[PDB]
Parts: sequence; C-alpha cells; structure tokens
Amino acid sequence: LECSWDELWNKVQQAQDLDHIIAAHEVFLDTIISRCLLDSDSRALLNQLRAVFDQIIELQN
Amino acid sequence: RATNAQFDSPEILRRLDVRLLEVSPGDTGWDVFSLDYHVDGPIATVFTRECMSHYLRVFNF
Amino acid sequence: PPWSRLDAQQERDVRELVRGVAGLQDEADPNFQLALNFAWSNFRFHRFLDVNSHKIEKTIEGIYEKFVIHSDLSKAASWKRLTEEFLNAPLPSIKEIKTDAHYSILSLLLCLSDSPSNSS
Amino acid sequence: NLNAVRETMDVLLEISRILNTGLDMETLSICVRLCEQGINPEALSSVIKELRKATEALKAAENMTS
Repeated sequence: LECSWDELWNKVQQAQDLDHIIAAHEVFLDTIISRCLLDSDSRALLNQLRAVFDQIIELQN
Repeated sequence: RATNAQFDSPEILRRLDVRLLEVSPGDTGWDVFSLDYHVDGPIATVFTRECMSHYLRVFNF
Repeated sequence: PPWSRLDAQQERDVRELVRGVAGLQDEADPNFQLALNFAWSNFRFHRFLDVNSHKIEKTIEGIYEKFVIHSDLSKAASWKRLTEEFLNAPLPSIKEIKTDAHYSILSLLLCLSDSPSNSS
Repeated sequence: NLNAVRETMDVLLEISRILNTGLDMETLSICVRLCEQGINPEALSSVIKELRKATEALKAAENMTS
C-alpha cells in the first residue's frame, strides 16, 4: 500500500498529461491491489490471508 | 484526535473516514471496517472507481 | 372461501418453516403451536412496509463492497451476480421479473446474512 | 419455465451461502413462496429469526442437560 501510493504520487507529479496521470494511477492501484491481494487474480491469496487473520483473531480471543 | 492524525490538514482529514459495511449478526469489525478515499472530478480520472475500490480493499485488509 | 384457503396456506407455510428451522416436528408440542401462532400473528398483523427493491439492491451492493474491502473479490462478484440474477429471476408463484417477491426474498437474505465479507 | 424457477431457487441459495445465512434450499423456497403470497418480508424474517432463536435456545438447553 505505502509503496504503491508513493509511486502513484511520484508518477502524478511527473505526469505530462491527464491520460498519463490516469494510466499511472490505475497501474499503481492495480499493483497495490495485487500485492495487497486485493486484485481479482490474488483472490485465493486474499482468502487464505483472511482465513489466517480469522484464525489469529480466534487465537487472540 | 488521540493520535498524530489530528495533525493532518483539515482537507486531508475530512477525506479520511470510517466506513461501516452492511452489519450482519456475527460479523466482527474486522469484516466491515474500511478506510475510504472519496475521488471526484479530474482526480476521479486517475483515482477511478476501480482504483478507489482497490485502495479501500487494501485499507480494510 | 378463498380468503380462508390463503390464510390456511400461509399458516401451513409458516408451520413448515417453524418445523424446518426449529426442528419442532410434532405440531402437538406447545412450543410448535407458540411458534406457529407467533408466525401467523406477525404475518397477519405486521406493521412493516412493503419490500423496497432499492433497499435490497443497496444491501446487496453493501455486501459486495464489504467482500471487496475484505479483498474477497470472488465473494463480492458472486454476491452481486446472484442478487442480480434473483432480482431478474421468476419466483415459484410469480412469473414476472423484479417482482415484490424478488425484493422480499433479497430483503430476507440480507436480514439473514452472516458476515458476508468474511464468508468463503 | 421450470428451469427458470430452479435457477431462481439456486440463485437464492447462492445468495444465502454468500451471506452465510445457513438456510437450506427448502426453507429458502418456503420463504420465497410466502413472499409471493404477499407475506411482509420483514414479518417473515422476524418469524424466521424467532424460530431460529428458539431452536438455538432449545439446543443450548439440551446440550447443557445432556
């Protein structure tokens, strides 16, 4: 999240046109989703992470 | 107000919010809490609905 | 009179609901009769508004957002697709699409929902 | 069309599964039929919830007595 956000902000500051800014921000968001398992392709990874978090919460409780 | 978030600018702090998902019985706050970031106008061309959904997914996770 | 048959069918369906959910198979059990009377009382004397399709759609979309935020994009997509299909599907008694029965079913499922963002 | 009704019941079951409602196909079909008969959905949900609460309380009491 933090790295993709910083990359988005740097790309927007370096953007030469509105379409370049749009594309760079979209690519940044897609990268964040994939690496945070929030993309469509990482959905299995996200589900496994959610199950790990649920088991961690159960252990905590 | 209890953390360094109070030192953020009012224009930034006003956009950081707590979203509650549809509350179901048995759900915990971990399943429904997310941060969101409202994007509109020209910034919505870069922070598209897909990008905003990905950001909110990362926030919630 | 057909009114009496409609009321008897409602009371039967509520009794079968109580049997299935509560496991009270014996209609002679006072808890079975209490549940049946409560169900018939609520169906005849409810103070609830008619089903609002937009409310059901908004609950479906909120569950979709919840699953997306929980990064359960598959659950979000399945929830949205299934709720749209149901709203566009004919009911057993009603052949028309997006009928009050469809929105009532969606409202029931939303009220019966259990942490849809965290479910697989 | 019988196939469309079956698809509708499967959609309702899939929604219940996503929502983890714990409804079986029969109870879902009964709730659908009752709504089609003009039963108020909030009343039907309240009846279902009360029956569920009563069943959970009964099962918990039996499990404390067994």
